[PDB]
Amino acid sequence: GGNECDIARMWEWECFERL
Amino acid sequence: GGNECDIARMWEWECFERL
Amino acid sequence: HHEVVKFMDVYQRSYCHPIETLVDIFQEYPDEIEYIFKPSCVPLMRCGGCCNDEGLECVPTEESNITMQIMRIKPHQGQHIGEMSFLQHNKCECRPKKD
Amino acid sequence: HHEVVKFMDVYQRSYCHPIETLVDIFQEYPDEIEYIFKPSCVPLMRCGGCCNDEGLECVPTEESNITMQIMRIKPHQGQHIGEMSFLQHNKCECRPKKD
Repeated sequence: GGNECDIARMWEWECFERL
Repeated sequence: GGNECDIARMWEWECFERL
Repeated sequence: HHEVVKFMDVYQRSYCHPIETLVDIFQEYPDEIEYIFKPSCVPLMRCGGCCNDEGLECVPTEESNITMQIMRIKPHQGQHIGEMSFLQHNKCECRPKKD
Repeated sequence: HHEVVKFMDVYQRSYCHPIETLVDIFQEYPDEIEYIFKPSCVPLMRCGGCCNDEGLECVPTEESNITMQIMRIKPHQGQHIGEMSFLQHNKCECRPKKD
């Protein structure tokens, strides 16, 4: 929903789009 | 019930006893 | 902890057979270094464990290919999805060591 | 061949997590060479696969012990069943590489 994309966590779709 | 203990085969109980 | 496992189970489940094993892409494809893969590894059915004797070796007898979806990403550039085929082990068997 | 695998599945199944892996007894117990073990390997739940980034490393965070039945043998002597406990991985996690 914001920017909670942890490097050592399951990178969902949104995190993959903005790696 | 004889001597069919193949080295590369599942060594059953009898084969383990007489290794 | 669970408890002492049954002997017949340790051998039947440890004996050289096809088991789920993850393989590194960089280990199979040594030419693709400029394009980082996501994920960098893929699950393939390979042979693992040990043999009946010390002079044997757990190796495959048959093989096959499997296509997978991989996202190739390059620094300062973009991203893309591609099809990559990897080799797996269908059959396993023990044989005397050579080298 | 089983056709092209789904992307979301390759990552979920490949991501650093506890998977069934066979470990060699001789690799864990280096002080036991005179007694041939049957089987020479044992199935243990360890972490395998790859991390999200290249600068990370798939390592365990928690551990545990598991007892198993092993038949120790010796040349020109006899055989015997003994209890052997091995260490397994309970939890897995990715962290930046050190060395």
